[PDB]
Amino acid sequence: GTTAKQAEAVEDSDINPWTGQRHSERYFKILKARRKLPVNKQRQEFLDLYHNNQILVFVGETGSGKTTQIPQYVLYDELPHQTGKLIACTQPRRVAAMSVAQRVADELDVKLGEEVGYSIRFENKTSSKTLLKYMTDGQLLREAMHDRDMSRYSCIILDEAHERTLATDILMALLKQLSERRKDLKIIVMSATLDAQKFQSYFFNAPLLAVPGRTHPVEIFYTPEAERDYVEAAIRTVLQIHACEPEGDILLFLTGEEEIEDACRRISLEVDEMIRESDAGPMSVYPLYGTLPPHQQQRIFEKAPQPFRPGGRPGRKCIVATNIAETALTIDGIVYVVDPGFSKQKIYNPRTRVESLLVSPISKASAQQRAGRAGRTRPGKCFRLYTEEAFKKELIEQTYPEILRSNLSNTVLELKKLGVEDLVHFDLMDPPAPETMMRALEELNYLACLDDDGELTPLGNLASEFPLDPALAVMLISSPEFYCSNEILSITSLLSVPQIWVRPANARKRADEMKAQFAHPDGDHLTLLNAYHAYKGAEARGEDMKKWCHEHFLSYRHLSSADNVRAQLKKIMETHGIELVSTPFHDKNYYTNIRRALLAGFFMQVAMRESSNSKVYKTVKDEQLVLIHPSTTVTTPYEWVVYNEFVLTTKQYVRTVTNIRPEWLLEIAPVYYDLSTFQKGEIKNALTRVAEKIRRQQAMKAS
Ligand SMILES: Nc1ncnc2c1ncn2[C@@H]1O[C@H](COP(=O)(O)OP(=O)(O)O)[C@@H](O)[C@H]1O
Ligand code: BEF
Ligand SMILES: [Cl-]
Ligand SMILES: [Cl-]
Ligand SMILES: [Cl-]
Ligand SMILES: [Cl-]
Ligand SMILES: [Cl-]
Ligand SMILES: [Mg+2]
Repeated sequence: GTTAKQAEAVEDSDINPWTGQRHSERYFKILKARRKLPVNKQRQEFLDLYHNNQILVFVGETGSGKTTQIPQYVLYDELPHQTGKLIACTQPRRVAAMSVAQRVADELDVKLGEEVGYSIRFENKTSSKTLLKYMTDGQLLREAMHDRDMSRYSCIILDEAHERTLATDILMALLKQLSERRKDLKIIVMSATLDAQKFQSYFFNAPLLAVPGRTHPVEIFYTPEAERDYVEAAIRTVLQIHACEPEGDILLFLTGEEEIEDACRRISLEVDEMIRESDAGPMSVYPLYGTLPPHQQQRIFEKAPQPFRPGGRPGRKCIVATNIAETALTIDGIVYVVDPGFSKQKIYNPRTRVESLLVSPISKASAQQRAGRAGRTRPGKCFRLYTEEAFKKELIEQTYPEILRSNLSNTVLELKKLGVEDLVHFDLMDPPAPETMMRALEELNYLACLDDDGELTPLGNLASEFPLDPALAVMLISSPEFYCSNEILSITSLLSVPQIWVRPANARKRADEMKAQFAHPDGDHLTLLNAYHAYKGAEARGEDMKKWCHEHFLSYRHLSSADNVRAQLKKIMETHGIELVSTPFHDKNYYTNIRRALLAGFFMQVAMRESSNSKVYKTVKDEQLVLIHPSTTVTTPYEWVVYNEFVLTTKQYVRTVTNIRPEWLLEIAPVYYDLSTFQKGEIKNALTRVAEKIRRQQAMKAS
């Protein structure tokens, strides 16, 4: 219908065709620079491929013009169809969606929020005029829960699709299904660091449009030898650039909040020393991480300070960021990128069902994306703080997908809320193994989160609101029925983080002496509760909690994580009308209530002692032979125990163990422990004798 040549004549017009206003002089200066971008040379090739194909794979270099120009090309092409629909472009980070939408609003000569806008979690900067909306992929996924056919959008552009986050992979699977349902919906998948053929084959052998060329080069520099202290090498590199290199701002990639703020303190102190001793320029230092407020995140676009004198050494800006700034951003003024090659990446412990963060080496794709923050408006340089051979042989090509590094049972419940019926045949790009998916569906059905037809129950919908492994969420939801919901709230939070115990090899006797203060002989779960209670009591006394945790050989990081999780879980209970209850401590049933309440989440992790004096236990699930882990505080374990973690070393253990009574299993999980259909064996015979001894006693007193 409309060619690239026809659209360019409308772009050259004195009048804005979207608003009716006169085009500003800033618009024409930007348009002049935009047409020199590498993607503009293949605009008609894009439009021809967009007309004749439903799904398109787009590859071009960092800064070539993918995120800014391609949605504007679609916008000029899509308007005469009069659909009243929107164009969606998903960014990985909130700061990318806000920054790009402001830039494209300037490029279209419109006001941000009116014709170009953004939509993030707590801010919908859109209106009825909005035709192009940049957003996070999590925001589009939240919209798909209420609108499964994506009815507000005519084109959905999945940007930075190489990242393979949980939201990106799920969006790609939903949009692949929707493309067979909705032929009036276009899909564009783009990145600079993409496995193009893998993405093409996944999207029904979609065509590839590859744009070559760069606006400006990025020179890559490697170190001649490996260096362990990457923070020290990062700070040294930043100061060496400020002392010797010409004008240009620095972007430094670090891994977390505490590491960044400490490095920002160290860089500023050394800069203050270089100023008074060497006539160096001023350098402003900006931190950037996800927990920063957005107005303080936006400060990274501020101009570098002026030099101290005419002809003096240049003033400079140093941004110290996580991988929140790894992709999409155009920070004008940046010339230098420092890449230590590390990031906090999510791992999943399958034995504890705990997601946590681990400082890990980055992928080759991530290193190319970090370098691509330079070379956008001027030439750039990237200092990789690792050898060239380490780049070529030690870094993986792409980071492993998040769905294979996450709690799959949490993912299944979210997919049910998104309307996925068949989980076994849900076509993800890199699906989990069918045994792993069937294991998650089996556990969720036994936990009554999915019914026997696979459909979501009200308990499973409520459990999915909690940022927890679903067995922990079921235990928390069920805890008012055991009159100990305040203590289960604490235990659930502690079980959602890694273990708090710190036992260094040179001070293991002192660590055991501190642990014995919290030891409860009837359960490791109560020992965990005592340690958190002592942590909160010392915090209420105004004590240095980093010092307190160090002197008590506890992890301040995991304890403060659990305390922060406990506040989040307490809001969700109060929101959904779930009472916060405690039994008085001197009540005779105080501890038995908490040990009973554990079985509402963990009735499938139960072991029975084999003989009268044996140390060997047999698990209810899969009949494994185990010992009680020697780190337990349970000095005399009962015949029946509940456990948190299966441990496979040179011996097989169950860790985090609490004494239970076997009649509690029949009371709390009677469907799972239905003896009329239970698996035959020594475990069933023992539970049969327990049920018979209950029946013998109730028939006696009734007579
Ligand atoms: N905020 C901005 N300020 C100045 N120039 C910008 C800005 N955003 C984008 N540009 C220019 O437009 C180019 C293309 O940016 P963008 O479309 O985001 O690229 P891509 O997504 O392909 O990496 C940049 O390399 C730069 O030259
Ligand atoms: F590929 Be670009 F840097 F978003
Ligand atoms: Cl974000
Ligand atoms: Cl968001
Ligand atoms: Cl001074
Ligand atoms: Cl972050
Ligand atoms: Cl009950
Ligand atoms: Mg982009």
